[PDB]
Amino acid sequence: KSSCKRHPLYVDFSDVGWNDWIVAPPGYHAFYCDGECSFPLNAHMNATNHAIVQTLVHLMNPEYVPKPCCAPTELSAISMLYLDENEKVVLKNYQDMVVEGCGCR
Amino acid sequence: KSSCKRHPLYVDFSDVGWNDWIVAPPGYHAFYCDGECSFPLNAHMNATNHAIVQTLVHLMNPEYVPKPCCAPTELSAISMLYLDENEKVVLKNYQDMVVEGCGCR
Ligand SMILES: *[C@@H]1O[C@H](CO)[C@@H](O[C@@H]2O[C@H](CO)[C@@H](O[C@@H]3O[C@H](CO[C@H]4O[C@H](CO)[C@@H](O)[C@H](O)[C@@H]4O)[C@@H](O)[C@H](O[C@H]4O[C@H](CO)[C@@H](O)[C@H](O)[C@@H]4O[C@H]4O[C@H](CO)[C@@H](O)[C@H](O)[C@@H]4O)[C@@H]3O)[C@H](O)[C@H]2NC(C)=O)[C@H](O)[C@H]1NC(C)=O
Ligand SMILES: *[C@@H]1O[C@H](CO)[C@@H](O)[C@H](O)[C@H]1NC(C)=O
Repeated sequence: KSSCKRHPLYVDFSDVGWNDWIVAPPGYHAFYCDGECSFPLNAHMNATNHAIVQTLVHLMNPEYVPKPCCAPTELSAISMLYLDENEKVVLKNYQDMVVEGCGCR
Repeated sequence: KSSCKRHPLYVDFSDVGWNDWIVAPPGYHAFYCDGECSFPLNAHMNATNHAIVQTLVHLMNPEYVPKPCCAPTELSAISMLYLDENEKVVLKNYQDMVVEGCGCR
């Protein structure tokens, strides 16, 4: 309904079933992208040139071409204590877990 | 309406109203991503760990959190001859123009 932005989402690992292997943390502030990517896209929309092109194409062909979508543009990692694929409990940074910024792609 | 994948698209510059500033090309093959991040039986959804976390959360709470989006994972550049600030034909390499591949983000 509204323009593309990041929304807050706590994820409990025991709800998703990741607590079989994740010892810490019990969950995390993963956040989620939502909102519209409508013409004209501003600097804050973190758009790609293709998202700007697709924006115009959808205006004239809304039946066949979708608008660009609101997806994470910057993801960060979280440090977690977990069971390895070698049966070892390790403290490693687990990539692409947290939304830092949203954008139109 | 269908499973996340890259689709073809030819963008004609006169149709988008850009024939005035882009001296060449007249258009190009931009492609677009479309489809639901449904994780089908005989397909490989390229997905970040966030998009996997968001999928799990969506399946357990569909009314609260939307599914991750079918966004471009790889984009490529195209070169264009455009009209300068001072009205002169200039060759510039336009980044993030062509969709090379799609995935769930
Ligand atoms: C288009 O894209 C941009 C770029 O991503 C985006 O704007 C970005 O907004 C985000 C927040 O939405 C900004 O993120 C914050 O930035 C600071 C920067 O910190 C510097 O200093 C320290 C110390 O060395 C370092 O951590 C860092 O390396 C920097 O040099 C961070 O301090 C913020 O961290 C907090 O939030 C994180 C998650 O985002 C947590 O992981 C973290 O532990 C921090 O928690 C604090 O705030 C939380 C709320 O976010 C809260 O949960 C806690 O209670 C706590 O108080 C954070 O990373 C980012 O830098 C912006 N970047 C720019 C370039 O402006 C735009 O929003 C986007 N467009 C759209 C449409 O979304
Ligand atoms: C997903 O896409 C990126 C960039 O196109 C690539 O580096 C990576 O190897 C891909 N992952 C899988 C599992 O196909």
